[PDB]
Formats: sequence, C-alpha cells, structure tokens
Amino acid sequence: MFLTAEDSFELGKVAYTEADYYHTELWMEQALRQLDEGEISTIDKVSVLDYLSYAVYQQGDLDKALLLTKKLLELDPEHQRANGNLKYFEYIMAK
Amino acid sequence: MFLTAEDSFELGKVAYTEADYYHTELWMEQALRQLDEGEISTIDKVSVLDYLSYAVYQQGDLDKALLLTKKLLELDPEHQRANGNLKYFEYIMAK
Repeated sequence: MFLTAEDSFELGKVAYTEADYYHTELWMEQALRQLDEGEISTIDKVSVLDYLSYAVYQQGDLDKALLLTKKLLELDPEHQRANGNLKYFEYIMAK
Repeated sequence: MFLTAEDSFELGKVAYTEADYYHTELWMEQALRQLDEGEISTIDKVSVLDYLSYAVYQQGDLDKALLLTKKLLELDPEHQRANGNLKYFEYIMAK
C-alpha cells in the first residue's frame, strides 16, 4: 500500500513532534515523492522540504540537510527558517 | 520433508525480494514454527516476525500485521522499522 502526500505529511509531522527523525525523514520523503509525481494536494513542497531538511540534519547528514535547504530556498527565496538553517548548517560544517 | 529456520528464512527472503508475499508468509511462518520448537539456529525471531508482519500486511490482513508487529516489539522494544510499522498500521486502520 502507499500514502498520499497529505497522509504521509500527517505521519511525518507526528513523528517530528515525538521526536522521531528517522520516521520524519521516511514519511516526508514519501510526501515529496508524491508531490513530484504530480499528486494534486493541499500540502506544499517547501513545507515538506522544511521538515525533511531538519529530520536529516538531526541524524547527522549535514550535506543532505544543506542541499535540501538550498532546494527549499530555490522554491522560496524568502523563507525565514530556511535562511537561518542555511547559515546554521554552513557554520557546523565549517568547524 | 521440512525446512530448518535457516533454509525457510532463506526461501522466504528470496520470495520477499520477488515480491511474492504469499510465499514470504508461508516460508517465514515455517521459520517461526522451527524456532518456537527450540531449533538451534543463527536466525532469530524478531527478523522473521519483521518479514512476516510485512508479508501479511501486503496481502491485506492488517489485524495480523499489527499483532505480529506488537509481538516483535515485545521481543525488541527499540526496533526501528517495527516502531514505524506500528504507527503505519494503526494509521491505516482509521480509515
């Protein structure tokens, strides 16, 4: 079976709150996949990129977190949290 | 004739990749049956329950997959994929 972007986003958001980053990434990736396939949906791609970049960083993959952050800002240059995450990730990696 | 846990697990694994979920289930059930009889084996019960819960879910029997998943986590509370499967199965049955 498979989840819509909406249901996988719901699942990933719960995982996020609790604070299960592996499952936040697994479920947010499913949302992303559904959206890129052209699923009609209320959920938006920057929102999933928001949770996904964070879930990935928490598991130690800064390279991916930064790439997803840059993908996010490509779609939304003015995103507040992602602009800060850009600076924040780059700071960690520079160490 | 009959298979050891090891040989039936092997068979059930090929079937899983193949993706014959009926025969995954058949063969993992046999592996489980051998272990529960006290067969000395490299194969362990959480890994068969892992494939078996998944197999049964694919064939549409969610109540059984939930029960196998709970049985799994009773043996291995911290098991990552079974934790997510618990969330996943409960979510499907809502719904």
